[PDB]
Amino acid sequence: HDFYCSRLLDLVFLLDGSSRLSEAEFEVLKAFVVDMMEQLRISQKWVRVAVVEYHDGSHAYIGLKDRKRPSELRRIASQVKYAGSQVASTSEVLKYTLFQIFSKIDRPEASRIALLLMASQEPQRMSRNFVRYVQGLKKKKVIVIPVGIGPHANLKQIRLIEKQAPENKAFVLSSVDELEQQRDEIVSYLCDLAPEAPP
Amino acid sequence: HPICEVSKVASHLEVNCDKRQLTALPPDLPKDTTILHLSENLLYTFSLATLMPYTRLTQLNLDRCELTKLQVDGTLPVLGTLDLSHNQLQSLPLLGQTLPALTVLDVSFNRLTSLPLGALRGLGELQELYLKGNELKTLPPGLLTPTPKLEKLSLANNQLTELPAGLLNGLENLDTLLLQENSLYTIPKGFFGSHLLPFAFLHGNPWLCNCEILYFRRWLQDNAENVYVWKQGVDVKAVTSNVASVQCDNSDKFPVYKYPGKGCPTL
Repeated sequence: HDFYCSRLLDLVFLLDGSSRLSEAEFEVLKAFVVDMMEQLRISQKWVRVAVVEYHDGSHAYIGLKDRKRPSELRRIASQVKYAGSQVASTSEVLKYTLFQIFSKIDRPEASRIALLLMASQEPQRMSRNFVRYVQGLKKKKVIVIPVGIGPHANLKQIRLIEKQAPENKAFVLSSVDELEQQRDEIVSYLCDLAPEAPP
Repeated sequence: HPICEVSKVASHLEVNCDKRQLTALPPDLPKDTTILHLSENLLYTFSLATLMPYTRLTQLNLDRCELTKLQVDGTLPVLGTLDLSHNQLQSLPLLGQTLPALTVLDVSFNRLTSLPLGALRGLGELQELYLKGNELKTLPPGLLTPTPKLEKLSLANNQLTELPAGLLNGLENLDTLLLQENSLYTIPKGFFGSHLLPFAFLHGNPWLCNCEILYFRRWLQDNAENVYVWKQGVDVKAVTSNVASVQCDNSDKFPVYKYPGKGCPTL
């Protein structure tokens, strides 16, 4: 509820759906999202959004073009079923986002951000093309804000990100319990990234 | 304006005439109108020519309108996006001449039984073509030739039994091929060629595991990472990596990539 802005934004949520987060802890991540959403004019007109929980392949719950009232979204976002799988390919969800989310460029004047909630580390066999994706994304003016969480956050990937571009600022949290803490600060940095929006 | 909504979204002038029972295009709409939504109405038919007055028209939606016929006259200088999904069109109209700037074409979920030769002639700028959910059984030869900039193709959910061997020729920017849920059994020799294709869905097919599925076998082997499964769950959609989904018709859900090819020719 603190500070809260509204802008031309295409915000993508990528939630780690690995076991490195208890079901109980998944909820605290989901909460984090629902808040992030509230602090933003939800509509395919100002701020579009998408929620994807990953591990083996992506699980799209919301899409930028999905037309549903804000109330409706926030709900769905919160009803995202816990996965708890053992693996969560970060390389995969980014390969996915690069080609299945930001393939074409509809709203060219808006900013794009791929909030990447990492809580684990993907099996190295899957990172072969990681960088490609981050590059191909940046090439599409997509900004990636990795948000490490807990002792198993893949820092090298959060670091490789930070340095692919300036806006790729990272954020680390000892746990899910620390999101409600950083929430505001984060959604801030976002505000300062995208162009103002008229009511 | 009286019937539809208006609203300057950034530098786009969006107009909504969606879900309000309309039977045909309203009158005097904004002269800057870049985007037009006509979804969920009742038209059964339409005629792109009546849109010429809208010289700024960058995007059009005629989905869920019962369209069974689409007149294609005059010309729409800048239309890049055309949604005709969820309609009852018996036959794919020839957009080429009239929609020179089209980059996205969606006729998924219609009644299409076939695509006339040169069906795509004139649509060079085309990048996304979706024909999922139809009744196509086979394809025209140079179907995709008119479009070498294509990035995604969806032919999933149709009754296709075989693809044109050189269907992907010229496409060096294709990044997604969707063919799951069809009647295919084999893959033409060198059908994939040598591009990368990060996303290909081939599950849901009676793959005939005989000596002629071998090109397709190796191919899969070198592309395990590129084969995904599509699952919809009325609230979630999932693209999951699994080369194993491409299974042998009768062979007890036997992974086609593991098919021994025992007794098959040497070369």
